[PDB]
Amino acid sequence: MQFTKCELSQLLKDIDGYGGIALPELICTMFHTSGYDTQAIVENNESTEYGLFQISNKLWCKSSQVPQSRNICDISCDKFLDDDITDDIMCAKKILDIKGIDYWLAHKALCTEKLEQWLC
Ligand SMILES: [Ca+2]
Repeated sequence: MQFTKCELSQLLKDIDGYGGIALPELICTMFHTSGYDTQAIVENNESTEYGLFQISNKLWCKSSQVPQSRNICDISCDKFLDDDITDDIMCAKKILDIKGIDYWLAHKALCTEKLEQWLC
């Protein structure tokens, strides 16, 4: 599923403030990693990040690439490529509670200040 920035801002209204993340920070990361496409994948040599929230199989979900993964979200990574971002949000909240905003922002400085362009 492909979303617009406004569609997605409405679906994610609830996660705003969760664990200290701001919705526009999220939308910034999403624009750059998926173009708001729930089927996006970003590959690294060892691991892969899936879907809108770019959730890694290194730790967070089960995938044949990384059979040793801790699978902290107790879910197949395939669920992060479907059209239902509900499970993705569940796992992103776990990420926020365990790792925090750094998961998305530590290496995406542009999405940590001057964020007016991400408002609907
Ligand atoms: Ca999903």
